[PDB]
Amino acid sequence: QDCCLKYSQRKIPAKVVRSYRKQEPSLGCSIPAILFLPRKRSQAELCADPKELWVQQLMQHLDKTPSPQKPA
Repeated sequence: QDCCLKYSQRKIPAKVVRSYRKQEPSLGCSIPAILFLPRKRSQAELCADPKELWVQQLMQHLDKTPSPQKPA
């Protein structure tokens, strides 16, 4: 249902993220995005640009201990 419309203007450190998911372009949602899921429930999911180097780097570190992803 919900989806990312904008991207983080701030880098986040891996210490606060538990996992990520991918958002592909769709009818409800027109941009691709990376969704970073927080360790603390006091925090929201964070939308981020897939092309940014820090985003790629974080995903790559998180992938050392991967979580399930959205089918497709």
